[PDB]
Amino acid sequence: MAMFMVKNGNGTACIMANFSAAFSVNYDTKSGPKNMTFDLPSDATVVLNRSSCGKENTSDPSLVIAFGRGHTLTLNFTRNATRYSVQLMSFVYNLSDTHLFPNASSKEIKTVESITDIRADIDKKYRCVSGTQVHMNNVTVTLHDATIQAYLSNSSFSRGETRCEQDR
Amino acid sequence: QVQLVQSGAEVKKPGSSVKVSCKASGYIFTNYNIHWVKKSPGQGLEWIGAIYPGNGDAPYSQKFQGKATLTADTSTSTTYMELSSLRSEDTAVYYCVRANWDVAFAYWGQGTLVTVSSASTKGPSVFPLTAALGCLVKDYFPEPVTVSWNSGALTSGVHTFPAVLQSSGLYSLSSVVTVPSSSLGTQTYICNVNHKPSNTKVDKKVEP
Amino acid sequence: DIQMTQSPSSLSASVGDRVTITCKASQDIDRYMAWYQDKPGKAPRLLIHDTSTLQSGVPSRFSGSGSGRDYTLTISNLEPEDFATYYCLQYDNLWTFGGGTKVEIKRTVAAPSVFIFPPGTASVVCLLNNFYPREAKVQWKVDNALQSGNSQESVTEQDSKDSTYSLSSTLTLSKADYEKHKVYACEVTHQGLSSPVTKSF
Repeated sequence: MAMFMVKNGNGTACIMANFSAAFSVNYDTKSGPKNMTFDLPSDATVVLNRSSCGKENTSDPSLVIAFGRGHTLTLNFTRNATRYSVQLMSFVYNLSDTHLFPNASSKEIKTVESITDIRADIDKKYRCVSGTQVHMNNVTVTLHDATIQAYLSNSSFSRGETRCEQDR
Repeated sequence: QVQLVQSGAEVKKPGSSVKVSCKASGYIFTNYNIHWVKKSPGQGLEWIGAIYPGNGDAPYSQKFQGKATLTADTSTSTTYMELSSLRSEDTAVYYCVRANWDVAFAYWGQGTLVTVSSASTKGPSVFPLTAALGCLVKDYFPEPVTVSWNSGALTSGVHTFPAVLQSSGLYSLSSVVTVPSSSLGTQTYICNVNHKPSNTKVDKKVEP
Repeated sequence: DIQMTQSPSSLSASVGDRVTITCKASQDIDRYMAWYQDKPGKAPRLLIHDTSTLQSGVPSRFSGSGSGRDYTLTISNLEPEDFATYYCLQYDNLWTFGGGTKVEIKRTVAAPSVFIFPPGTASVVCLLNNFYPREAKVQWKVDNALQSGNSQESVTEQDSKDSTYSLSSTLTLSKADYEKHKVYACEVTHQGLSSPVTKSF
């Protein structure tokens, strides 16, 4: 149904998302500061044990995507009676991955976080074709051709949509 | 296993406030809103408002804002609907509904009856009535009363009338049945009236 | 708030007829239109959502249509179990129910079987059993005097199978003004009766 899905106990999707993510990472190298661009690979998968549909009093919905050599992109959701959003986007990247980060002077696992402008009405999906930008420390994450929805009661996207301001 | 269990019936004096509850289970409480809907013979179905438990964000209808107050408690998965300045027009069955906004996934509670009246809980007096046989259930408050025939054996031809409000603020009804004229001597008839509000249980055998 | 103007408020139609209920929203509701069937003592039942999506468990005779501000519910071949109050519900911006449409089932004429029951104070009852149509006149008379303002009437819902009604009329009189009288009559006027039927004592 979607590229990334988080399923509830009864096998029904609670979060569904499509997008192609473009990253830009300024990292510290032995010969200076370097910029690195890459996409979220076509083989990135949903981490089932870290993804959540929410737990009473304990947690809120999350989509955790694992990619490459020890990296994760997380989308944490929040809501009120009528609206919902990705309240926090987390990017965890292993600087010891020599494919994305060659000559890196640090082999540290970096974690960056930011509030996103990804928001939609409840029972509508967020839609952004031109791409939504998330600026974190040294990181820019652009989600292209995005369709994201949380608080789903079915394994299907609602017909209603809340378009991003960038599209118009 | 979605379940919404509403509090029991209430009898409220005019001008008083009432607070009805709705306990949820079988689903993630913070994944949906809880809506409240009034069902009355006078105004049919009316959306009152909804509350997002977890934040407490509550949109109200134009008619019920101020009049109704919705609260939520995530520790016990329970929602509350408080109503102020009670008047006769507030007598109705109030439903709690688990939904976000799409009614395709709405689950309805069993309802809670609120009777607004200054009368006191009084038990009914059971008087007796092809032949037609029955029994009159007079001067009782509040609704409802349950009437069965032959401990539930006699169901065909039974007509239990909707109660009517008398000038005294008390209710009165009749439950009748049409049985063949031959079966009068042989089969005897028992009407079983149960007024749970006053814990009254009266069994009445009907004969001439 | 969005306001829903539902039409008609009432209608009567026979088994096999095509019932059409309309609803008009005060603004474009983008097809977030649903239809509910309301029955006594029961929670409202969803028939259709999304203007025309039939809900699982609902017969194909129920159908929906509409767009913009104007919506219609159609019951193609009316059944006896379809007597109920139907309501539209918009869920585009908050929730708003329509006014309701009471659907009564038309059927052949059936005369009432009239039975009278003899009576602190006095209460004499009169039963009109299984009749159609609903319209009936009950008049109490004690020694040929019209009893104005001392009686209450009560009617059951339509039969699920027959589509008939039954009516009780209860005459409440003070046991002082009851004692002095001896003739207590219940006069029934109905289409199924060539002339008024009196059952007395």
